Amino acid sequence: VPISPIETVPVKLKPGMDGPKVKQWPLTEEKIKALVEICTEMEKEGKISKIGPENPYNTPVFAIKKKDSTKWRKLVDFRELNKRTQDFWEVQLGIPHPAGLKKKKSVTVLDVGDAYFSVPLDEDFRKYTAFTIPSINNETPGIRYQYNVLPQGWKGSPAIFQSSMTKILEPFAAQNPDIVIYQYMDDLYVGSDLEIGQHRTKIEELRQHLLRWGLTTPDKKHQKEPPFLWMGYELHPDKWTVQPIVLPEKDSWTVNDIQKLVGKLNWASQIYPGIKVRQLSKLLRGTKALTEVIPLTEEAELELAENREILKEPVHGVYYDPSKDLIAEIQKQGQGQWTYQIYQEPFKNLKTGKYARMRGAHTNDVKQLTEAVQKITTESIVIWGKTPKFKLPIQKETWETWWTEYWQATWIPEWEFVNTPPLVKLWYQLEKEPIVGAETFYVDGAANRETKLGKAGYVTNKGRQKVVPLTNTTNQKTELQAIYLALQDSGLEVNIVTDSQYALGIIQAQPDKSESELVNQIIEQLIKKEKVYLAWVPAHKGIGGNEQVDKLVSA
Amino acid sequence: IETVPVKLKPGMDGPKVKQWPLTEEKIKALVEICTEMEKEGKISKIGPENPYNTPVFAIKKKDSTKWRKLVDFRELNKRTQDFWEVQLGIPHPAGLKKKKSVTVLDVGDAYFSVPLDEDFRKYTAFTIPSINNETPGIRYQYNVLPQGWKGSPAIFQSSMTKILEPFKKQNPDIVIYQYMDDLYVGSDLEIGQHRTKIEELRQHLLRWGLTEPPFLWMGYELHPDKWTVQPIVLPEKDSWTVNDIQKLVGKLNWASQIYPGIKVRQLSKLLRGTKALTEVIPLTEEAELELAENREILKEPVHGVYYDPSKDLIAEIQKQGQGQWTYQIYQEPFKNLKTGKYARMRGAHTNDVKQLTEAVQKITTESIVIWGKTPKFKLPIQKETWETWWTEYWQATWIPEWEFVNTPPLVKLWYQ
Ligand SMILES: CCOC(=O)c1cnn2cccc(C#CC3CC3)c12
Repeated sequence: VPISPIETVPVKLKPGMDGPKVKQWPLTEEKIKALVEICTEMEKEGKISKIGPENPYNTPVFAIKKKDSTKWRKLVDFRELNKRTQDFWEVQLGIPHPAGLKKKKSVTVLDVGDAYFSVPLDEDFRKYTAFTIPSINNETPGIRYQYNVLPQGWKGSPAIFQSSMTKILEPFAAQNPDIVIYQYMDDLYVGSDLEIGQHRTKIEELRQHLLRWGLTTPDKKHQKEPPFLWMGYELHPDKWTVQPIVLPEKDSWTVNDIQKLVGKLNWASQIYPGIKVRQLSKLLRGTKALTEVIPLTEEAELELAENREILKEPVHGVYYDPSKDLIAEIQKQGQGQWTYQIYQEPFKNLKTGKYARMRGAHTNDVKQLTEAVQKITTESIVIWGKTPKFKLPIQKETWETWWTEYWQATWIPEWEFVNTPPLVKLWYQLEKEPIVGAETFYVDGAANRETKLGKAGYVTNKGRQKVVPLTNTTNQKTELQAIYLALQDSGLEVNIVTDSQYALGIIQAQPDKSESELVNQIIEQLIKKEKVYLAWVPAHKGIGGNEQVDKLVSA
Repeated sequence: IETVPVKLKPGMDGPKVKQWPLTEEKIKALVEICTEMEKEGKISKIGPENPYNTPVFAIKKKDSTKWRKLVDFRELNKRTQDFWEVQLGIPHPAGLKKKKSVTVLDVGDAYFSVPLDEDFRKYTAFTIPSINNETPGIRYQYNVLPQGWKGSPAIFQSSMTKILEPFKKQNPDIVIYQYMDDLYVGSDLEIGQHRTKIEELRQHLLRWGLTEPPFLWMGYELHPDKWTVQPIVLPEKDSWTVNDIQKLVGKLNWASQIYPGIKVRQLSKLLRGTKALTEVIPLTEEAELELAENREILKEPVHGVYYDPSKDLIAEIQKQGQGQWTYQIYQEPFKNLKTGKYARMRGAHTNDVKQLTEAVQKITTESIVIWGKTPKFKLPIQKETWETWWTEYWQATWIPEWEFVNTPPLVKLWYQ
């Protein structure tokens, strides 16, 4: 029975660079005796070949003891050759998410670990894979060898293997559309939606198809049945979840102890609803000092204690059914926290997740909800190839007022309101025109940049005025303080005239929460008002009210 | 044919741009399109020894119910040599922007008949992604001139002038310009006869093509002699409120950065006190004087403004609400080369991003007709929202560059 030849992939070195010439380290006699035995068997299998002294390249080789078994293991240090090898199209960059796996009746895993060292290497590239087995007592030249197949640990071997395996599996998948095959390292995941009797028959057909290229896979019942242990998940036949993470308790948490926490909670948040990690991730700023056992925050242990009520009972996700709509629900959790669940029928989720607000100076809930929708949208297109329908905690009228008056263009895909508090709302809305019968407050601020001394205040049309002296302030700070005084001292409706482009830029961004306490105070004032018209005029232009309060403030 | 000496710029590697996620409908369409293209020899499968990549997606122009393949060659186009050995950039037809009826043709399919440099094909690599990474991405590289690449019109420029020589000699009043995959054709006659004599130009490519049939079916018809110019205009009122005079003084202060003789001393004099915003202020004839000179100053063009082909064109867009969008094209601040407004957009009365998106396309088309160059956009939209949705509404075969404005500009009201 002749074997079909696996077509070789032409591989070149990086332009200008040469191959490796790193010398060989001295090994003990038992290590050398073990390598000679290994390399003799590999040579009999065609994997490697003895080369003459005309090959001037070398790659260091080692021998490491296998666990339990007394038999040694061979290892080549291709690190230097991988630095001089061309770039490849890495195809294993993204792995499937379990939530996107379609419902299949029977799934089978095939181990093709032998095939990795059975894929030929480019004939013109083997000369750069040369390595040397040092001789006993260094009294004869080392046994020179070069690889004929894809060497374990070479930069291009993972990509060339999958590409070679894909070309082999193409005719079978084409002539078997009821068969879904997924390849990953030395594993073949073959599932189908038919009866088990027709499954193992088509499974056997795949074995003979692979035998044509000399690739044999175990026939006896594999020790890896649902659920699988694949990339941190548990792949049961009907459901999926993360590998159980018993996140531990600790008396004194350090930098590496909380980074072990931070990583492990974000992994569990894809199936466990309502996971929060920010207060724990808040303990990571500055340099990455491994000798710093930072104390804990009280607002990090009570939120930790909340992560346990979710991580106590096992929660599973279902698989994707393309015949039912895809839904995504969002909840506001506070302090820039959003959580989401993607599902198709009530009670059972496909996956969950969280979104953290971007580090910014000013923000509001509507912006944050929008960004989370875009995130869920991009992740859904990856996993399922379609945008889900959204259930959002925001009234249709609220969103309509927001997007029609927002200065930016903004949009969210098809969505419906879900009455699940806390509801995202507009806390204030400025007027488009001046308010008749409302007092007009002309405000201004000014600070001395040298002594940090400043003043802020207002003058109104009813003769009301105020000027407050300030210490440890700036021009920008007094401009905001002026507006705050006007809001603090006016009735329910008020017109405010300012010259501060700085303040307008903040307010026209329409925040509801700020890192600046002065902005937050302004916001609390705006919320209490009925109507607020904020007008801008240019400074130092002799504009009355503004000019007459510019002199009082810069006095 | 069979000869196209083309390489990369010295000191630059090929594009390695990541493919962004695609919906199921677009992946299937790209699979169908590319399967046929592979059979016609337009593209070939490639192995992992090709690391380069350029993103691809599908485009469904409302003119047809079939999908089109769009390759975003922006990164590649920056990295290929400038084709001056052919032409040092054919002088942009200034008669294009002085025409009443300019129509665009998609002559991109004509590029597919000319082969591409065998050593250059590796740089046109692209990936059809799979859903959920369930299968490796289907990878292809172009064998002929790709649609959207800068080198495709530059190489085809020798052949394109030969198919058009009889038509150009038959009508020297008609000026033809080519940008990327588009042919810009202008005429000054009736619309009913316009579409017929454009079909005369259309049938030159069919006779050359044969040497469903793939040729031209649609023509997006523009009228660049009926386009928007937006001068700075001041209100005309019989009674002015304090608020009215504040906004006017602010507008005039802003326009004084563009025009020199703009004075606001006498109008700010009207705001002599601390009055209520809605209080009507009578205009003193000395301030009415000052408003008159400013009005006449705004009638004249901007002083010392010019176009420089070495510098980049910048387009800023403002959202004005209720479908209105204002824009300015410039190179130096306050030296605008063109301003305009867009009142209504095709549908999208509930979709802001669709409106902005096709506003960007219109502004780019206008920029191509006037200067033969696309501008760099400053977009009033969060990056994550734009990047998520602009491909769903795109139509043009080219793609410009853009940045994102995250601070609300104060000058929105002055262009309104
Ligand atoms: C043929 C791939 O198998 C499926 O599409 C599938 C369907 N149901 N199901 C249940 C458990 C495990 C897998 C899996 C897998 C591969 C590792 C990704 C699975």
